[PDB]
Amino acid sequence: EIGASSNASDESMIETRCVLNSHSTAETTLDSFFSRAGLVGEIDLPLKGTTNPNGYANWDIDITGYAQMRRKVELFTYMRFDAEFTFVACTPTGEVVPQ
Amino acid sequence: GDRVADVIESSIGDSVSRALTHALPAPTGQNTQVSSHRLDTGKVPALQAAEIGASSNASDESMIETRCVLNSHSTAETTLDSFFSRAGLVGEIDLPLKGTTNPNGYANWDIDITGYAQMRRKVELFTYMRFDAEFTFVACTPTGEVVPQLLQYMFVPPGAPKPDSRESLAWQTATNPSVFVKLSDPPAQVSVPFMSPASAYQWFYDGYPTFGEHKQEKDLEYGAMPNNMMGTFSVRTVGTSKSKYPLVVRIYMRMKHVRAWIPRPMRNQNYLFKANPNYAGNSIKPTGASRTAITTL
Amino acid sequence: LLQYMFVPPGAPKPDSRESLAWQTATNPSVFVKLSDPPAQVSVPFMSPA
Amino acid sequence: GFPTELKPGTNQFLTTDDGVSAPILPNFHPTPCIHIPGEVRNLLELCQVETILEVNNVPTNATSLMERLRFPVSAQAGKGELCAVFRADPGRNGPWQSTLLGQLCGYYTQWSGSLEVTFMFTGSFMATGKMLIAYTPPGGPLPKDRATAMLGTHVIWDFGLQSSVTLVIPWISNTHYRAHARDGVFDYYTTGLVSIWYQTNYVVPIGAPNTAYIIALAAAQKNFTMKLCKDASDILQTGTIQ
Amino acid sequence: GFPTELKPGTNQFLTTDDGVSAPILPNFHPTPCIHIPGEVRNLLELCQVETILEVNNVPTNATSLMERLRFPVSAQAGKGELCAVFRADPGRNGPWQSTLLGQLCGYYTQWSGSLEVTFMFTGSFMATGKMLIAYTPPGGPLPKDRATAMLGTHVIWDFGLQSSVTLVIPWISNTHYRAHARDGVFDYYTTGLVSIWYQTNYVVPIGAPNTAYIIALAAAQKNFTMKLCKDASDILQTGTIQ
Amino acid sequence: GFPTELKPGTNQFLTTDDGVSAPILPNFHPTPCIHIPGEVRNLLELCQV
Amino acid sequence: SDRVAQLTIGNSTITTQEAANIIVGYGEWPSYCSDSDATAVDKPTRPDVSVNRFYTLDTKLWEKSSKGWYWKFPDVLTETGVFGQNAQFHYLYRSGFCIHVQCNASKFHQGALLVAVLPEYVIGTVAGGTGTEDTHPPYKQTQPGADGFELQHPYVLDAGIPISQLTVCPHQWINLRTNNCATIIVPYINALPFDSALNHCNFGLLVVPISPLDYDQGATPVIPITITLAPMCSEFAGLRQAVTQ
Amino acid sequence: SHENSNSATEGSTINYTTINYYKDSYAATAGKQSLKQDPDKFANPVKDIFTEMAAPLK
Amino acid sequence: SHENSNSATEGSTINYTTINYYKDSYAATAGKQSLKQDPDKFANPVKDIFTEMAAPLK
Ligand SMILES: Cc1nc(-c2ccc(OCCCCCN3CCN(c4ccnc(N)c4)C3=O)cc2)no1
Ligand SMILES: Cc1nc(-c2ccc(OCCCCCN3CCN(c4ccnc(N)c4)C3=O)cc2)no1
Repeated sequence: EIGASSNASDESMIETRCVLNSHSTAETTLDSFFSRAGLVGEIDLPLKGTTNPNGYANWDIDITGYAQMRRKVELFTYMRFDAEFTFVACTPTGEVVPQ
Repeated sequence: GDRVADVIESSIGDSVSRALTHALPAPTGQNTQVSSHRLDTGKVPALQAAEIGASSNASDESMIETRCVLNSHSTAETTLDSFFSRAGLVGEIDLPLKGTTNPNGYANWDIDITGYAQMRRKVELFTYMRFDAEFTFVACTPTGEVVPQLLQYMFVPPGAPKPDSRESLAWQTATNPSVFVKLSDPPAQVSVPFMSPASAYQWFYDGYPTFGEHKQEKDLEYGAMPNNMMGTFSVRTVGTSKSKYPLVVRIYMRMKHVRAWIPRPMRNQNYLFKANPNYAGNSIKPTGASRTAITTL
Repeated sequence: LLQYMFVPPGAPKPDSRESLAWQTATNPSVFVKLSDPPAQVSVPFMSPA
Repeated sequence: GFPTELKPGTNQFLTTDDGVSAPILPNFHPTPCIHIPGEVRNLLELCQVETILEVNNVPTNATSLMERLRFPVSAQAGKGELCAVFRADPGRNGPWQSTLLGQLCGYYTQWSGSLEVTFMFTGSFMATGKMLIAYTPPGGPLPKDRATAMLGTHVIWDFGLQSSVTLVIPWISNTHYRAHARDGVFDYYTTGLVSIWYQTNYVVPIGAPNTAYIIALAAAQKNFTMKLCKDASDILQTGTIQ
Repeated sequence: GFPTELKPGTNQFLTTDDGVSAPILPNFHPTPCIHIPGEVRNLLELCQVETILEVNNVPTNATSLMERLRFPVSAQAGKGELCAVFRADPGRNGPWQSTLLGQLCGYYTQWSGSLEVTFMFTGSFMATGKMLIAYTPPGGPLPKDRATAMLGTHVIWDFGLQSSVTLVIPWISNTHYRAHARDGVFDYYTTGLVSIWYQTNYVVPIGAPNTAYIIALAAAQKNFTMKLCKDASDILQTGTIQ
Repeated sequence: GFPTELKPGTNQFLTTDDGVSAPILPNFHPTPCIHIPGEVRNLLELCQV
Repeated sequence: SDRVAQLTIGNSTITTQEAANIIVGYGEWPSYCSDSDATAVDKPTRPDVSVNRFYTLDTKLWEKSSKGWYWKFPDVLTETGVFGQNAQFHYLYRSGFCIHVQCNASKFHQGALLVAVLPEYVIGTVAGGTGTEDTHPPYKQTQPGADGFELQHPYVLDAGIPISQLTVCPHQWINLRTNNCATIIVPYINALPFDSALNHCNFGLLVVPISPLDYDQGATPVIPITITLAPMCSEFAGLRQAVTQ
Repeated sequence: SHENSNSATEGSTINYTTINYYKDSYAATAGKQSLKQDPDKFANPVKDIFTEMAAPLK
Repeated sequence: SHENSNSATEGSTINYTTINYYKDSYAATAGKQSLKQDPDKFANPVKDIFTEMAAPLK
């Protein structure tokens, strides 16, 4: 009812042995949990369509459009971070063109 | 209180490995020393007893007359890094235009080195192995031609969603790693740690993974330890539409920072299956060659 | 794309393009393209003598 | 110039490459940082926090979803009979998906350490009873009776002022680490079973209700660890978030 | 930036290039290592281990393949007659392919050092005999009689309690190293011949068998070395391992 | 990464370029050298003959 | 001194007159697990007498047309003694073994065996003979019991590997002119400090005659082969109900 | 390095080691963090703590 | 180098020399191993050793 977690341990409930644990806790940090690139946006510049046919496009900077990366950050409320964007251009077939 | 005596003198609780032997250096072969003739009784190195199961100890000095020879021949190229750290083929992934294997522009490959026997027969000399690695990817059409195409790779660990299509949501790769790369670029190449829960990759597991009444319809899980299935390797042509070009992807493994255990014999019959030491029974070829007469070459 | 493979003495010479001697597990090899520069490697003194 | 020689692994974008990249805004000094309460430096600070466990995950309809939170205990004859069971596998589909522990083991393959499961009794003050909680390690089948689950790790709890008890699920494994489990050959990494039983009965006087409810609370201990980060199975997106 | 100048040997993948490559899993600490018995740091620890030699490699059919392991010795007149022969070439096709030495010289071209061949007698305790083992170095033809093989390195052994003897094949070569041999001009690197003979006879009393069997055991000494690693001829694969 | 800037004289094979090249056989120790009579270190030893 | 030997562990005892020296598999002795290597927290149990003693399995026969045998350890003892009745209760297991083999004969008989210890000796079927037909070995060939199982193709040990190279393992011979027994001691060989005793089977003993038995009429034809063995440094952990398999 | 303290972590009580070439420290690497914890901020934030053995309510 | 001890050989009783740039030591080079042997682990593992000259069985 107090709203605090338990404090019982293996030693005080059963009979244990000595165990010298060397298992690191370094991969549960935030840099080692967040510093992994993911998709945040897409921008189309087609020839003839309806979205952006005139060879330009404006994208409103907003990470909240793909849920693998949104659900990681929405575990927390306030975040203070630098960043490193990366841009991958390609036709729909994956082909690479001199443009 | 340990007041009895059989508890004081007890050998229980011994975390020490009594080792009879102890390693020594040997950067060069042994230098043959000088000898002369001997005509004595008792002393008799030639006569051994092999029932004990130990090798001989007779040498050139104690059987014939030798000279002094200062051997400088190194033993550095017989080590394991100098024997294993040499790349070899471990896999192939096809992404053709229209076929039956993988026509929809994606492919999943189950990470398993045991599919080509030059590299399998080197590791199957040992049983337990602990090694980092260095994969390398070579992409090409069937003609060897090089084409301007973009590609994506994604390491799918265990317990993660395997992609079922080219336009799937598993390709966002927020937490999984990935490698974008083109074919006009050189080969891709990355490093790998020791990823097992255990302390070694055992190429031979004598047992079943699960408990139960082992019926005949569940004998296909003999020789399967999940502490070696290190996951899946996915690949696709980036886009929303199909590609203009067929492709083939070849995967090379290079082992480094190696440690090995348990020498054991070497395969002499052709391999047939994976995770399975089976051999053809009606076609048991000998270990080697043959001749016509023991009294003649 | 091209492949090279040093075949020392006593090793299986390949007899075809789709052969198994090209896995090059223990032999060295050099993948290289023509759009790239020349390939180039170093060699020791390899004789018994 | 200085001779170079481009090796493989060239003109590649590995997402997890901790390297240097160029800036866009030079001499940019950002806003200072005030003290905000609740700074968390590592995720293990959260995996050591109790969150409700859905042992009663039978219902599906949207009106009775709150019934998942608690399971009942009523009055019985006194033969030593079964009430509930569940596995000790956090990363596996089951009760453990309601937790913040079972959702942070989706972003990590392997795990270790000891676990803890705390129960709490929302019955009346004038009620009494005793229960036999057990942990049946791997290999062994599900116990059929109360005199078989007893042979494993077990705890006995009297209803009283202290309205809770802690079962502790120690680390019993051939391996140091455990990748997650499922039906197949990956049941080599199954944790076990929990199996709750009646020791005496649920006794209550005149005037009080005949049925009560128990709430559970799953968490970890201080030797829990995780590694080999990945992406989860639950991708909460159908098409385009617009 | 800093001037560079790309030399040849650029954008090439040499398999045997000990260089640096990028990782995928940062801050990944693997599982610790317990003590496992049987750590082998170098292959010469194995080449110094005796393994059975197939001198009797005449049979082919799958029922009589175990007959390769041992050759007989029976009772004869006493003229000093021939029993068996074989070469001292490990890497060459022959008896030496059964060994772990002759299979580890397939992954290495050149070799050196002295060799050792141990024999063992599986006959009856009440039997007697003597034998003349010989080593005929290169150049010389196969001996026709026992009074010609004698002129080389030879050993004489009496059957008795100690049921074994060691022949030693020393290092006699113009070269420090020897690449493997075969029919052609590469018989410049032939080792020689072994040629076993009768010195007195095979004597045995009433009641015991008239024929016995000898087992052989090939290995190396401490001055063996190998270099210039390669790939073997035996590729144990027809099509696709499925 | 570290900024570079490829100057001319790039992707060229000059035959007389005393530079470094990659090896194929690591930890290869060749055969030792005995004394052979007639070692000649320079050609002027011959032009004086 | 090297011929006569005695082996006293537990309530039991072994003698022998025409023997050879003792072998220690892979050059070291058994041991209990360290607090650093270990991972489980529960306190084991270590009986030290009721389990660490000589058990005798079954007595085979060696004709002239015999081919070989194998036994899987520690499967042989899962229904035998306070050892087996602990290994069913618990889930985790650790042990070593001493292994003693008997075969006697007079001074007119002749033959030779090979007594080897191979870790992780997977069994492989013949693939239907043609090679294409995928099969798998049944349960009574991978855990055959204490009654052992006989080989069909001993030149390849039923796994595509020769017997010519089995001496690189801990091996001994029984040449009936010289000796009459083989004593082998083995530590715990596995990548994991503890592992089950029912599913996993850590190594397999093999007994293959190379030179065949032979004699003359009027002599005793029955030449048995008996297998004796003893656990050592046995630990157990993870208590619960008994599991046959 | 004679660079600027533009990074976001300027003001934290942990130490990093990084690799950089440009003068702006938000272009540096992530690096290694200092390994610390504080579970009593989320698990036992009570005013008057209690002992493991002795029962809380008294 | 202020890197991590992530390599597989962390815990071996031999010494290496390597070349690395990334913070993760499993990306380093193979390098040179320490040259050692122990053939008596596989060739003469007996309990009571014997002398070369003197015969084993006595
Ligand atoms: C040359 C050139 N420069 C660049 C270049 C382009 C863009 C840059 O800003 C990247 C800033 C990332 C902003 C990330 N956040 C913070 C909060 N937040 C949201 C969004 C929507 N809803 C909520 N509730 C929160 C969000 O999305 C920098 C550089 N590329 O080209
Ligand atoms: C970006 C990206 N990352 C990667 C990337 C891809 C894969 C990786 O894992 C490489 C691990 C190599 C595993 C090698 N073993 C060990 C045991 N074993 C088997 C197999 C079958 N049977 C048996 N009996 C044993 C086997 O095969 C790492 C990285 N590439 O793209």
